[PDB]
Amino acid sequence: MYVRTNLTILSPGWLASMTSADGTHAYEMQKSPVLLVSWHGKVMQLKVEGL
Amino acid sequence: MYVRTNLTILSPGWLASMTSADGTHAYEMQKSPVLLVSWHGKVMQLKVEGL
Amino acid sequence: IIYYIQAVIPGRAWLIGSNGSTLTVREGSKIPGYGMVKLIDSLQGRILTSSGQVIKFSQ
Amino acid sequence: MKFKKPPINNPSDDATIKLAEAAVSVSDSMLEMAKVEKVITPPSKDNTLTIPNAYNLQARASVDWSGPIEELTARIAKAAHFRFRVLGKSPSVPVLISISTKDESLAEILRDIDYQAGKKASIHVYPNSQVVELRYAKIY
Amino acid sequence: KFKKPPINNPSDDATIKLAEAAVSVSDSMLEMAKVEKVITPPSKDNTLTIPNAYNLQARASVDWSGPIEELTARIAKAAHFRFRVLGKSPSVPVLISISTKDESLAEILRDIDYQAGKKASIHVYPNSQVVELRYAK
Amino acid sequence: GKSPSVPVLISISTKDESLAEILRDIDYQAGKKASIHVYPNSQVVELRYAKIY
Amino acid sequence: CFHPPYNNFQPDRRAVKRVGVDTGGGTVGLVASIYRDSKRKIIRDLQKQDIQYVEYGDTRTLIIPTDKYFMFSSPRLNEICYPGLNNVIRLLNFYPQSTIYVAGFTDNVGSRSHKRKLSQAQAETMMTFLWANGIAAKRLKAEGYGDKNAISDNAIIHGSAQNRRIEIQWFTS
Amino acid sequence: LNRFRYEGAGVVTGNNLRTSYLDLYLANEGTTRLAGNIGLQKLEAVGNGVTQINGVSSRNLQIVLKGDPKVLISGFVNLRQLDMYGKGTLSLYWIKSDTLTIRAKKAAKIQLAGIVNRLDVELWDFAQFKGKYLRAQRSFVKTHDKSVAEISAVNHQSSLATDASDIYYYNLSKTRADFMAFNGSVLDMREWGQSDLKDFDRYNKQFP
Amino acid sequence: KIIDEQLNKQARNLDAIYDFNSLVLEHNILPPVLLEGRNTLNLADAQSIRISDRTYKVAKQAHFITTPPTWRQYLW
Amino acid sequence: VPKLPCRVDGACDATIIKMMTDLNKKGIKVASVGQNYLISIPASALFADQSPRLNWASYSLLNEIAAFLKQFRKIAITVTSYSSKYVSVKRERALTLARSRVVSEYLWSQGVDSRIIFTQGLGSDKPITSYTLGGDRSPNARVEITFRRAV
Amino acid sequence: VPKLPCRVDGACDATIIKMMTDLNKKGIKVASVGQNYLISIPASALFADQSPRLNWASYSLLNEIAAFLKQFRKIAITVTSYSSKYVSVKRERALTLARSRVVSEYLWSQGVDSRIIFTQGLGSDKPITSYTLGGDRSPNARVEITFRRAV
Repeated sequence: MYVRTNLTILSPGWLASMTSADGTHAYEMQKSPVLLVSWHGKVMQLKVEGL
Repeated sequence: MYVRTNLTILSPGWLASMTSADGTHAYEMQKSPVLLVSWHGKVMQLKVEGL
Repeated sequence: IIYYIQAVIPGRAWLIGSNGSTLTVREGSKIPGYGMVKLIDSLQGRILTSSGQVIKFSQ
Repeated sequence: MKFKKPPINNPSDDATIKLAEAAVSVSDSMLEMAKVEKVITPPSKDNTLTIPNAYNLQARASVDWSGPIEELTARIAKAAHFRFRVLGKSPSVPVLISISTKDESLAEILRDIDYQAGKKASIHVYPNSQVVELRYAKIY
Repeated sequence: KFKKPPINNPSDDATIKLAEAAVSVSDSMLEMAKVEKVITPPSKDNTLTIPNAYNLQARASVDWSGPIEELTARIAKAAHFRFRVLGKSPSVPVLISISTKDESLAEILRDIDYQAGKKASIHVYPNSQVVELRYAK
Repeated sequence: GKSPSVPVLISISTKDESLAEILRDIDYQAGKKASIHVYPNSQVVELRYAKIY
Repeated sequence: CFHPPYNNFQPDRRAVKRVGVDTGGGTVGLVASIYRDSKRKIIRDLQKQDIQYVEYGDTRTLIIPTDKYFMFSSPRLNEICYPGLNNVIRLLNFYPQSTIYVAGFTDNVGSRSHKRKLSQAQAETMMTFLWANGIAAKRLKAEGYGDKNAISDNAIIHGSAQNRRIEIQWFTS
Repeated sequence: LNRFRYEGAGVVTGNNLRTSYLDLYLANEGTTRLAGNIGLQKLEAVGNGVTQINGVSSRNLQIVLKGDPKVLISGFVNLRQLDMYGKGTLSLYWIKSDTLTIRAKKAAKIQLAGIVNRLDVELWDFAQFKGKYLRAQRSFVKTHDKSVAEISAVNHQSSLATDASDIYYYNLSKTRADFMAFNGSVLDMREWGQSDLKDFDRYNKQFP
Repeated sequence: KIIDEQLNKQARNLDAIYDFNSLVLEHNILPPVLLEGRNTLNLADAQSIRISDRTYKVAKQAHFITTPPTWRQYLW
Repeated sequence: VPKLPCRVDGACDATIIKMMTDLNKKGIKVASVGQNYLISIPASALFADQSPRLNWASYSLLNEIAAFLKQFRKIAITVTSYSSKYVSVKRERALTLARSRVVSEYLWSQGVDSRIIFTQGLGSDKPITSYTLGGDRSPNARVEITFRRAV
Repeated sequence: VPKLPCRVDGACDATIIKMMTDLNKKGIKVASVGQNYLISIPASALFADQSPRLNWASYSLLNEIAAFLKQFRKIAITVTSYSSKYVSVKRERALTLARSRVVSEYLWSQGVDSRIIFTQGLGSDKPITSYTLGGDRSPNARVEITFRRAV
């Protein structure tokens, strides 16, 4: 899985990542239907399908 | 048979035994449908089914 | 040894040492092991002396 | 003629029962480890000397945050009307902390932040210049 | 006329036991981190203080990530201060990474020293307006 | 001492005795596995396992 | 007429208002008042609440559940069960010469110093509350113990709920 | 010098007088300077007189006052009970006792400082109790209408205010309990700029 | 369904009590997992027993971790 | 479609409009510009005169304002307390601090899912009315709730 | 599953409530707190004056209290006997010892399911009231049975 966002992904273990000069984060990791991020000090779930 | 409790087993014998730091007991014996425990000075028989 | 503070008026104070000895100290006073007290505080329980230490209360 | 007993509540769940029965032993184990560690290593000083308290820092707060620390310390600097400053670089492994308390001092909140940071980042305040400044660990 | 209790009150006894356990383990973990944490005294803090000269209060938008020698000479030329070096450049150059839009150049130089850490340090003389880059042995 | 892994099992069936003779009786029943002592000057009842093997 | 905040620490006057709204017969209000202020109906109303009252010989004891009557993990007195507290005051007005022992108890989990502090603080809270209702300060003695003597085992959930408590003992002479 | 009762505009100055006990009963402007070391147990001022005593050290003392005096005593006294019913002022330097009872009725300006293991305070009306610098193990304070009291509680503090009553504590008691009925007030009045001020914990976090 | 609802109902005390993130060492490395055992006895056969007072076993070695875990991959 | 909620739960903007107009008719100042929302209450409808004691009926208005505040998505709220001049500076500073503490604690007891509650009180340093005839009845003594709606 | 016993045999909470209410109106004190239960009986309802002998009417009450005590599940029982000062100290102690021994023997030999029963008596050494006007009619002359309900 390859994902562009600007939050801080926590749970399923990300294999590698990088950042822009402006706070945009890029992650690559295993396949999972579910992500778990932090938004503003509140933890949030993320549903992903279409594999 | 792999049995964990906090009792004291009497009848069928066992091959190996270990105990936690809190008094939990773990045992290792042969196949048997029944168990004997002196629980609080009083003898009790425990039924084990589905062997 | 150490000392402890008991009660503070503006100007004078009551002190108890480690061995239970008692003292009542003026604005200017001499304490062996600590020397001369330059100023005291009444709002705060702190004593400024020539040896540079600050006395407090018990915890 | 009726008979009762004092503690009567709404009904429970057995899984919550089992969770609590794990949690008590977990709490005892953690207490055991912390007590033994404190006994074997005696501390010397504390972060009170690093972080004193001045006026306008005695506003009160209650919080629940579980993220990276930077938004949190920026918000507390905006509360304090202080100059906020960073030092070093945040590493690619982020620093996450969780504080859920009730009605504390800003200074004690900051000291809790430093203690939960530990050996990843440190905090300093120059109160006369009215600056809160953090510094990441300049190692690796 | 009406007062309500808090919503998520631990009414159930299992919830009571659980929340109490959470409080206990939180204070225990904070205690252990406190007794193991290493602090620094604010008198022996080997850090660069603010040089508080007059000219060091301009606003600059600076992005750089590389060697430090050209950066410190360029900010010295921007400050109209003389600049020199005491020591030898090693084979692997000292590398830094600073990107900001508006700070003081003085605390920027403080950040230069902080990212430098061991092998490099900086002094500033305000009387004879000079900046000195001191290498380590 | 050390409680051994093999449990020491005692069966008792007796009515209307005294504490001291109950203690002496079960110490005899234990025999070679344990021992009991009483310090009434200090009100301490102390037992000990057998240091064997 | 009344205030829910403990009637503003005034002498509480329920029976005169009751006989006033009863006359709004007078003997009907009188028999209602002597039924209401009677000790038996007071004890039965305490039994309708969650408070345990015990009389045995001459020692009289009261047991109050801390989890119901308190905000959690706090020395704050919860304000909900003020009818129970008014019943407590109206009952304990009857014996104005007996000294009061009050004590607190907690469960078996955590720091022992923490348990001792919590129990002593709750004891001082209840002691202060009683002191604020026309009782001389020499008549009281407060103590907060930890888990020194349970009435039920703390390894089972309902007994662990039972264990923490507020104990009020008083004598006769 | 056993019992000294005086009236009628006197000035008495004495120092270095040694005694076990004597009883003073002063009236009508007795300007007294006593720079000695005297133990005593009873003292009475009838009213409208000013008396400053430098040095009193006794194991015991009991004092009541009736009129409008202006008195001050230096030294150490293990006092027990004090009642004020007029328009009186009072100030002591040191007190080292255990049980203290204070009753105040009309107008009292009392300035005490020392160590007392147990303090009871009753204030009725226009009472001005400045009991700062007075560390107490146990403090129990009851204030009726328009009474101001300044306490310095250390370990156990109990406070009740009826209405228009100001109670200002000055230290972080390890147990605090406060109540206000109609218009009371329990307040800190601390400094907030000290370098070593500490906050509350989970055991004394009482919200007024 | 009910137990997933209850585990979502009690949320913050769970990750409060299971702080993995304080357990991490200096170089972002999960500490390894150890197991204990008190008072072991095993009989092999006739005339053959083996006792021991205390035993300890390493389960899984330490390694790097890009994130602290949570309880959700253990309880959900 | 039922697998995703169509709105944030417990939200109906008509009800929000109705309760805002109801509070303005009750006499509670409500104002907003863009995302910054502020609501203002005089202290006379909450406390006793110069006192940190709470009336029993004021808990009902506290319940109503908590029911309003449950609606929006929030992060940080700031409550400030303001009073008149009574005796000193310390007296009203402590009074405002205590009042802010009490309203913050009961608000946190209620279920408003804000991450941050900031409380501060200033006494009588920034009044908003030169006409200073009244005591605690005068509208300079007040409490202010400020926050910003986010997304 | 269905062959397992659904309840403990010879038990019903309604029977427990009814018999304890009958005892309470009968005059023997019943006391319940937590898991530890106390039952106290005055001495003159059991013996004659200062005498370790059982009246024949007492066996019905003894049978009743034994059938009550058999209903619960126990591990340890404790019985205490207390009296008033007559001649000596050790004389009263011996009287209490004999009385507690007799009642312990009879309760054991009846079909009660105890495991361990301790008996001791002291007499006047731990009184409960200051009203010492009665002799063996005095309410402090008593026997207490204490136990803990085990799970």
